[PDB]
Amino acid sequence: SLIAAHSHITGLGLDENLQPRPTSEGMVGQLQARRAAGVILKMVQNGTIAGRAVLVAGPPSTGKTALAMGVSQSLGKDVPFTAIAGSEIFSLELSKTEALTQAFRKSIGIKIKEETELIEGEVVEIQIDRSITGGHKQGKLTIKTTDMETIYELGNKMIDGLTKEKVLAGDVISIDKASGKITKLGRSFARSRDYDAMGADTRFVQCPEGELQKRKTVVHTVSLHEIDVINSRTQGFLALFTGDTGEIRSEVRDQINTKVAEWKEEGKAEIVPGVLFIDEVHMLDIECFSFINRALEDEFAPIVMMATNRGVSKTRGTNYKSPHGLPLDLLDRSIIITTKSYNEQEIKTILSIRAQEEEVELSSDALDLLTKTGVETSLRYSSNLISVAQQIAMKRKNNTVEVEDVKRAYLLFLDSARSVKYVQENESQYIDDQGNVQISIA
Amino acid sequence: KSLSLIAAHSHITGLGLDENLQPRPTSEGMVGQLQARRAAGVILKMVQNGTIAGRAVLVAGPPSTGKTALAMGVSQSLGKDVPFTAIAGSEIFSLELSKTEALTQAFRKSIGIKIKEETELIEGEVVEIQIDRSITGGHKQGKLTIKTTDMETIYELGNKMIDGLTKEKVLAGDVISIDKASGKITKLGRSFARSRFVQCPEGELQKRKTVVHTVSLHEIDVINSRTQGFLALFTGDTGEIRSEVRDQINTKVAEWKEEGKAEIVPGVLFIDEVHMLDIECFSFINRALEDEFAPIVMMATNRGVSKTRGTNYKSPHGLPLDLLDRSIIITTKSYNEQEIKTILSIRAQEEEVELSSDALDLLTKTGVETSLRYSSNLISVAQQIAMKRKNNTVEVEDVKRAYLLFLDSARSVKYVQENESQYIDDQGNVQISIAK
Amino acid sequence: FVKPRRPYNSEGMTRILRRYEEDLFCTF
Amino acid sequence: VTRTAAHTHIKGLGLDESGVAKRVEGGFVGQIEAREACGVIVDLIKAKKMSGRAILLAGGPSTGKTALALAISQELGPKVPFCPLVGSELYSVEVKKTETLMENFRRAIGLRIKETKEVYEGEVTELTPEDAENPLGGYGKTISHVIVGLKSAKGTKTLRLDPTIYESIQREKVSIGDVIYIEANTGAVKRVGRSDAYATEFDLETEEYVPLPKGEVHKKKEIVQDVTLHDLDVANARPQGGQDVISMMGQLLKPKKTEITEKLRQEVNKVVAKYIDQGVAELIPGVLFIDEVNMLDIEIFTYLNKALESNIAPVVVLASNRGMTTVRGTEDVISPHGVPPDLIDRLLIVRTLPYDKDEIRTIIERRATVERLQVESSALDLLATMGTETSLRYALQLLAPCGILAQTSNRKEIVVNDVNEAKLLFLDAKRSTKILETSANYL
Amino acid sequence: KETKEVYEGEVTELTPEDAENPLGGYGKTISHVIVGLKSAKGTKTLRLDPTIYESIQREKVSIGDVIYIEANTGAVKRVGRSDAYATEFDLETEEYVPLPKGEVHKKKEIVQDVTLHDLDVANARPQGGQDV
Amino acid sequence: AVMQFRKVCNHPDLFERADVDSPFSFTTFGKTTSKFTDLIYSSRNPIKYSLPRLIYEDLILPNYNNDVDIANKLKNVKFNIFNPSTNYELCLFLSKLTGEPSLNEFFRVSTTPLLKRVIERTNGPKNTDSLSFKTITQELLEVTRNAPSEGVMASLLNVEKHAYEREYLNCIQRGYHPNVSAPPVTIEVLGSSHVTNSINNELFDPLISQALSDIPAITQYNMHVKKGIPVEDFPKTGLFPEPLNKNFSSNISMPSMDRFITESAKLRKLDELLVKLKSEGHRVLIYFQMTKMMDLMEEYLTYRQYNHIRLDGSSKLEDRRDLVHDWQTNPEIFVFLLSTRAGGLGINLTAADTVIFYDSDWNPTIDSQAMDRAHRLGQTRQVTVYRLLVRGTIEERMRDRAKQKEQVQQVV
Ligand SMILES: Nc1ncnc2c1ncn2[C@@H]1O[C@H](COP(=O)(O)OP(=O)(O)O)[C@@H](O)[C@H]1O
Ligand SMILES: Nc1ncnc2c1ncn2[C@@H]1O[C@H](COP(=O)(O)OP(=O)(O)O)[C@@H](O)[C@H]1O
Ligand SMILES: Nc1ncnc2c1ncn2[C@@H]1O[C@H](COP(=O)(O)OP(=O)(O)O)[C@@H](O)[C@H]1O
Repeated sequence: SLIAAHSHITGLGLDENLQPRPTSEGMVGQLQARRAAGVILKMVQNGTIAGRAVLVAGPPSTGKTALAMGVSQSLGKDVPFTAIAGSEIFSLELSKTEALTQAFRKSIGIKIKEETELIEGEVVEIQIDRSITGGHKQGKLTIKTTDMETIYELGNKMIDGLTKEKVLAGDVISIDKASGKITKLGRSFARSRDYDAMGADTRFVQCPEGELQKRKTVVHTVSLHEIDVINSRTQGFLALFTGDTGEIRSEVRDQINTKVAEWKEEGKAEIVPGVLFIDEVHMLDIECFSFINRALEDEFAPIVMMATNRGVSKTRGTNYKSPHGLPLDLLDRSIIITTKSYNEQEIKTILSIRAQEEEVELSSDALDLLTKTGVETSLRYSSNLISVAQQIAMKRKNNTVEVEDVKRAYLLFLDSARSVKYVQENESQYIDDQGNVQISIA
Repeated sequence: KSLSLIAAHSHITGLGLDENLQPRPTSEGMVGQLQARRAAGVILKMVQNGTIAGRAVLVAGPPSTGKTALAMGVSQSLGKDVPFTAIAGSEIFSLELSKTEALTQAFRKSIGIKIKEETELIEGEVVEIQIDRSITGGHKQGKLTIKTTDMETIYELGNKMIDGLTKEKVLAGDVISIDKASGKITKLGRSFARSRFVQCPEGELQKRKTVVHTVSLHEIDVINSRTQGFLALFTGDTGEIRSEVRDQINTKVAEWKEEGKAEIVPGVLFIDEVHMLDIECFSFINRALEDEFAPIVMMATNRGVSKTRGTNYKSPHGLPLDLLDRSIIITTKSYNEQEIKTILSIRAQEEEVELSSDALDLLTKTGVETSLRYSSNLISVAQQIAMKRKNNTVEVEDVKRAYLLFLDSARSVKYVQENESQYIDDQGNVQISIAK
Repeated sequence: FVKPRRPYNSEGMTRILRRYEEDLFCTF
Repeated sequence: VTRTAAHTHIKGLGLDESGVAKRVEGGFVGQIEAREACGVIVDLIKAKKMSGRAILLAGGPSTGKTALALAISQELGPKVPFCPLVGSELYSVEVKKTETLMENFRRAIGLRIKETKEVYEGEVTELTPEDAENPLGGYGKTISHVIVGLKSAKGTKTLRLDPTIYESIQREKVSIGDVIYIEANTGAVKRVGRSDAYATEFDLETEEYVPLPKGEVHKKKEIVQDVTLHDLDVANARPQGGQDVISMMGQLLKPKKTEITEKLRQEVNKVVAKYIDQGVAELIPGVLFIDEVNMLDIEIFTYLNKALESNIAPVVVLASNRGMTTVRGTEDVISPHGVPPDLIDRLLIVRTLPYDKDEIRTIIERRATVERLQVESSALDLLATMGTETSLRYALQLLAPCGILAQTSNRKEIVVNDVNEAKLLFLDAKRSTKILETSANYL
Repeated sequence: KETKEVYEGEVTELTPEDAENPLGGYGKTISHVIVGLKSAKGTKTLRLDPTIYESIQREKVSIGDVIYIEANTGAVKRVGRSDAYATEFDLETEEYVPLPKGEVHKKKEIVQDVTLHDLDVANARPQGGQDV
Repeated sequence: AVMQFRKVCNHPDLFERADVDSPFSFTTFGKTTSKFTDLIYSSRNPIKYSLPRLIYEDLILPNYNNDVDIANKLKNVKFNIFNPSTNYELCLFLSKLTGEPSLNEFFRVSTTPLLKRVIERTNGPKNTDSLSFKTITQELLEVTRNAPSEGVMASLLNVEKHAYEREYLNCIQRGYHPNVSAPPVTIEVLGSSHVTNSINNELFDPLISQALSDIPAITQYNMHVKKGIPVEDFPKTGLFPEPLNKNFSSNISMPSMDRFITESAKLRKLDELLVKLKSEGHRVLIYFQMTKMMDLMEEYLTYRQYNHIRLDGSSKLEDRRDLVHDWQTNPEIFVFLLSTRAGGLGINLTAADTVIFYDSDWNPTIDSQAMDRAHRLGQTRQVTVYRLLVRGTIEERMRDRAKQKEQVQQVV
């Protein structure tokens, strides 16, 4: 909705032969990583095999989550992409294996084909019969076109949809039979003796012609987790939004696996596999990794992409150090993509793309200074300096970020190394690990 | 009644003891451990006398040497209508109950209240059912002709009994039991008539029989607790029953005992693998054995000078010295070759496995050289090798095939130590590549 | 042939009519 | 065409009638002794006479332990209940791990029940309630009875209903002209749909139009059901199915895992034993498979030691890939396979051996056959040497990128250049580790 | 921002008018509902929908109560009796709201400031329903 | 053995029929071992908790020798801190706090069950001079009640409704039912009638069971008009939550006829050609060999609502004049169900060109006369003979045996 960190990336920037262009679709360089991600994208879109673990390993500020966002943008619509962090598994109402199972099954979509009927016409007569307490509702609806005229029978939900967005016998409505949705298209008869209660400024449409009832075939995609939550209890649809689905039993999951296989056999539904992206995968316990090692071997498993920036660090939950913070059982069944650091030219055009995304006009010397300070410091600091220098430039009433705006943004806002040097030069003023501080200046 | 075919301790039908509390060498599926079986018979007589409460009994020894077998023998020789709670050490670590509350529930599940009451039952075979109805059905007439093998009678039924007969539909020839007070009518089945099947009742129709109930103190604790009903005995969400309910139940039971309305039946709480409890649970056991309504607690452990859970020091049997002060310790010993051979013969004849003499000697040799439970598990897995080549009796080479197919502890440890690079060590280092 | 309509039973139930010119509310 | 995920090339153990494993049968390559031991275990399970027989699959990573357990499950068939599990799945935040282990123990014991159902079904012709004399007396329902007229094919009936049956009638919104299905066992009413004898095209609800049910209105039908003991335990613990107040409120509350008591399990066992004694039930013991058994702590291990001696316990299959690792939850004990020696004493360890170069090559060839990828002999030999150099799984999981790279060049076969480019694009654990050591910023 | 057409004021009359041809088997087949709302410096009678009478009799609107009518939803909502009818009973419960200011019918441009978390909370729990 | 392969070739449910998919009823109920019929709710759990009379009559019930009623009154009324007779200051303080116009409401709330308090609660008015005001989102929620569509604040609070209507969720099928359904465990106290009345009052509480159901409309009319009971004096009803679909309302699953079609490949191909044949505006004949195939195809055409009549040798000789005459006269007849030797001999079927062969591969002489019933003079369009069966099945042997007989009878 707003301008985010990866908002300049729309796709991977690959041709028909899966060869990465040097600068296309907002992704610059990283040709081995981008070609590998295109291979992952084509393998997901093929959808033949399942449960392949992909690891995107590299240093910080390199383009790992940028690569994942490019994969998700090249995935297109109606394919489930689940992007979670490492810390979201640890829940007080779900176990770690249950949270991982829900994250797995959120990435497998079921594309269900439905046969519906569309009824659009001008309302002639509405008869609504209700009980005295208003509980049992039934009635008849007389709706016509310029050619046909039919009297239908209403139920409780139909009458509930009728009394909402209320139709006053002369409004042209459209009824989706399978979805139960009423859209009042407008008013046609334009009655002279209107009640002076409502704001009768309805749009004037004509009475539709031809067939009153037209059959249609619609297609919608529902993930496996939504079917699990819906079939879990009698109020599962509200638990789909409140997240109050506490440890769904395995019987529901295997019965829904059998039902989805039966729907695939019947031709009613087809399975659309997607991508589960676990950002910062080193922040997972060994219990999570041991569950993932067996969850990848199931048939209903998505293509898991994991990203981590750690070197040989300690695996969580244990007392030993492992490469990328992952045990060798997970690393055996994972396919590792290595991302590499940037040179001056790639950093310069990355900053240029971030500047043109933020609608910030940089001069060439300001871009050179930003490239130099993104070489000396990290890339993300020089990227974050762009909007600050833009606001400084608009403070002095010119729509062009000059050199001195970048100098003022460098002076006002610190990087990591300058703050580290200022802390280490003034260690008495800060609270240390032992809790000792010198508040007094004399 | 409550059938399950073969278990690990299914051959044990109780302690094998004579009238003078002396153990036979082979009786009731129990061989060996004569001093341990005699001490367990003494503890069984302590339970059977029922005049002494809150005694801690510790069964300690090497693993796989007659510890849980002794408790199963005690429970089998105890007889029914006496409670025997058999819990584990790790069973008390609840998420909706505290450790002391779970221990209190396990303690009070082992003290029974014996109540005898008389009831009136009408059981017989229905001859003919005749209900006359009206248009509105408000007032109805009824005629129930019912019989036993000795009697025939006809009853006029009220409106409530006509409603209770149309509900749970009774036809001619059905055998039913009627309680006149509660109105419950149970269909026992149909009589023996070709034109499921239960024999027709004999003797009187209006019978006065005595039913005998044994209700544990935990059930009265749950029922008397006003927060949750009796369904918490099955759902298990009792949820920290307050101590005032416990005191009221204790005073009411002491009231019923003095007036002769009820009897106290103490039982055994068997805490298998008692070394898994923490020091808080141990001190609650220390102060829970000095109560009137406390069962005789049997604890089993195989740890020897181990670290006590929740502490930082080492204690004998994994238990602190104040708990060992309150306990009398039964020590179990290791087995020789003849006791192992007799145990293997009993386990083979329990699982309907026919053994040759040479196969039994080989099983005894690999039992005294590896483990008893390894040789016990080899019998059932070598019988399938015996029937896989269409042979009834298990020969020696079937046991040898099962020995080479299935590894014990020592061979697996040696194979792990010879190939330590192929497995994951403590540091998480493994080698998967077969080259280099 | 032609199937008949389902039997419509509205006994002791409040009636609401919406016609082209005017509405009703037949209460009790 | 289909979906294959690290498995489904294995259809069974691949044994003859003598229990001797062949070399390449059932999608299995090698592991003759392990497959024969698993076949003996399968025969032991099919004997249906044992309880608590526990085995352990020991071996390194990527050697075929989970493959052997899945082959056992495929050889036993779908009628035998199989409960695959992971050692970290026992740690729940709703109930203790003891209760989760006992629930998975009861989930692996199933039974075939021949259940008879008393059924009233037909088309609703009349629906006339009878009002009471005093509806506002405080106690007693508003109506006294409800007359229901049911018509089926070749027969008709009228029923005077209890009000509690009418609650389940009304809750599924039964009107005149609806085909219904009253189950007399539980009082449950299923509204089948609108009857097709009247008009069809005049509805606005996408209802189902159902013809008249054949036979009499009142029926007795025998239905064969397949339930487990854990299903009966959670049915009795959370009672839904009746028409009483507690059954209706049981369906609306949030379902939570509770500690099922020993008394309820003993009562369920008594009723199931009675059902077996009448002959309408047959007990089918099954397999509980706990993969990654090293991740259980000492509490679940001790309760497993207790629960293996139960008389109703299923056959347990365990798997681990640790040599001499300290048991979780403890500090000092070094034990083989992460399993304490008291549990090891009750186990039957089955060793799984690693593979040679030729076994790896034919595993790659069979997995390329199952994945429907064509490989030439030089690329297959390169993939075999590559698999022996790094790992079996890294050569297994590089087949699909090789097929993708072959498809992008408009070719069907996989050549040496495709394997070289997949090697260059994607890295294994060892090469990525070598990248990790030779870096300044932490990678 | 929102635009609301609002009728409000003290009820002066409440006459549910019958139809010219009432249908048999019922009683008081209402053709329209005529209400009379008085406010400060102005009064106006209204010709409402017949279905608003069930909301009036469900919300217990009497003669002399101050009600709140919004246009497109119906949805009568009394706020209380007027202050001119406060001295006819010695003891009573309901508060006596003053006679509302301005015209009876007005368009007020309201501005609502809500955070996104307020929308997530209001959409997570459902609307006020009729289930246990 | 051959006919078993023939009857698994056409439809797999000729051996066993698919029945109801319902939970196992863990229930000892009233079953019959055989002008109206009385059915009463007689469902009981097989698990019985037998309790002695002494506990129920000495700890739950009040008698002269215990103090159940005395201590209950002493705890709930005499020492209640919401009692206005002894704690009027706290009642006035809470009445100022909550704005409740009755100072006895705090005593009434604290002494009622939570479900009962949920049910009996009515939206009473509160005074303005109170500290319990309205926070902003409660206001919005209570504003967006019967607000129509195309409003900003109504659609901002109807996210779940838009997701329900957008995802087509009311026509989805239920995929899970519980394995076992059981009533609550029956507690019995033998020889006591008070416990039966208390158990029946707890299990079948009239206020609670009335609130989870609704009064019938004619009964509501009777008490409102013919008895004069006002609407606010009615018992509260209809508080059961509305299910997702009509499929989710019950746990009993009927045999789906889509699953009936999709398990037979021949019926699947027949349906997928019959849809476009009906869209073409045509008339078709299908020939069979077994009467069970005729019956299953009749049950299929009842779902398809195709105008069809059946001709067979089991039918009498009279009405064979009438279905042929109606077939030749009216054109709305669509499907003609024939047997092989019932309709293949001399029957005037000049209004047919599309004949379909379901499993008729018996003999070439008898098969070749079957479209000869339709392949006659007076035909006005192209005649297409459809023949369908499954590959790699016994019909392969039957069909090339028929082809061998064809070559023999054409050479000779
Ligand atoms: N090739 C690229 N194309 C576009 N943006 C990039 C690229 N590489 C890095 N970036 C920018 O640098 C940052 C990369 O950091 P991040 O996305 O966290 O991945 P990683 O953690 O692998 O470094 C992102 O904010 C992204 O905007
Ligand atoms: N005296 C005995 N008679 C028969 N079987 C025995 C005896 N002692 C031990 N066993 C067998 O040894 C196995 C181990 O039981 P036990 O040693 O009592 O428990 P634990 O192994 O927990 O100490 C049991 O399966 C039992 O069958
Ligand atoms: N003997 C074999 N024959 C064929 N495929 C095998 C064999 N052993 C292992 N595999 C394959 O190698 C992979 C090993 O994974 P898995 O068995 O799950 O791990 P582990 O070996 O640690 O149990 C499986 O996907 C399996 O398909």
